[PDB]
Amino acid sequence: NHNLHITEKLEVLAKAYSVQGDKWRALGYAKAINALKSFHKPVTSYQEACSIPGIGKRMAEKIIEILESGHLRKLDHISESVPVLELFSNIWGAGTKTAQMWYQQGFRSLEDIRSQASLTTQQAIGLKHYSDFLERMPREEATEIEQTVQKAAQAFNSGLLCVACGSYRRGKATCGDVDVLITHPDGRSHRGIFSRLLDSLRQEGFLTDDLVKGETKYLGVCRLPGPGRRHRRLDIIVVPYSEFACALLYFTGSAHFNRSMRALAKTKGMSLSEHALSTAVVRNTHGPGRVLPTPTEKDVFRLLGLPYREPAERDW
DNA sequence: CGGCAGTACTG
DNA sequence: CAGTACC
DNA sequence: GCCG
Ligand SMILES: [Mn+2]
Ligand SMILES: [Mn+2]
Ligand code: NA
Ligand code: NA
Ligand code: NA
Repeated sequence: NHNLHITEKLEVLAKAYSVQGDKWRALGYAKAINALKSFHKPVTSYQEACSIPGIGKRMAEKIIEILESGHLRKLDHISESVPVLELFSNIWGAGTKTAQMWYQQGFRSLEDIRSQASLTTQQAIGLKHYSDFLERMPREEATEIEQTVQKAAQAFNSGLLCVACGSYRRGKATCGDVDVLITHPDGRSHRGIFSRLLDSLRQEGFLTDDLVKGETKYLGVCRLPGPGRRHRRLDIIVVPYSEFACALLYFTGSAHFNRSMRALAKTKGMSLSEHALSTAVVRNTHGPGRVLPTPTEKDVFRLLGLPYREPAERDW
């Protein structure tokens, strides 16, 4: 990164915009920040600024002020509330709206929130694991977690396939959570197993808390046996074999890579979701189309006219 | 001017 | 529904 | 915030 002396200061505004709710401006900043990391050279000019895709006028001027100032003006006028809003929004299940309300009501610290704030079932679980959910795990621990789920699932029907996705499948050394995907070749044996599997994982204490118990998506908390173990976020998604490849790619990410893929699909009258790549094409103000067969991840890249990127290179 | 994704819970 | 979360 |  040739521009850490520029990105460091923009990351402060970005996070300030996101916690304050300005989600589009925050996105715009984020793009620009990743662009300058991607760049090969230090930015040297206002026109070298506008040259980058993702850097426009307004942020060209800010890099311009920084490149002489050595520091930016706007940073001195950040509202005093940003650090508190960030602290609150880092509770799982609490977003920008809940944090700003808590701030309006005078809350200023997690002791205040524990003391006086009403919390949803999800937020109380998030607060209780506030530190654990902020730290990443070694990828080897992600492997035990996948294997724990896999042996539980394969006991019922051994035809079942189980794959950890997310940053783990992208080959990163540490993982924020574990995203386990499940399907069955016979195309029907995948259905109605959350009953038995989550009961089995809950049997000897692997599952500790449930955040979301949908019919296809489970989000929750797990912990491995023995000393030194922290509580880890675990998600489980069960899909029809038809949608295996598309789910495989969505839940491996990354989120910016998924977003770029969706954008290119839109250039070609197609739509990409976790369920399917579709020729749903009508776009003139904003009637779906046809799901195209994608037995493998390769097919999605292919029908989109891209060369196959293996998971490790989608870590955008 | 207006999209930047869609989908699934929760209450 | 608004809010939040998943990548 | 950017960009068409
Ligand atoms: Mn993940
Ligand atoms: Mn813990
Ligand atoms: Na540009
Ligand atoms: Na949160
Ligand atoms: Na996850």
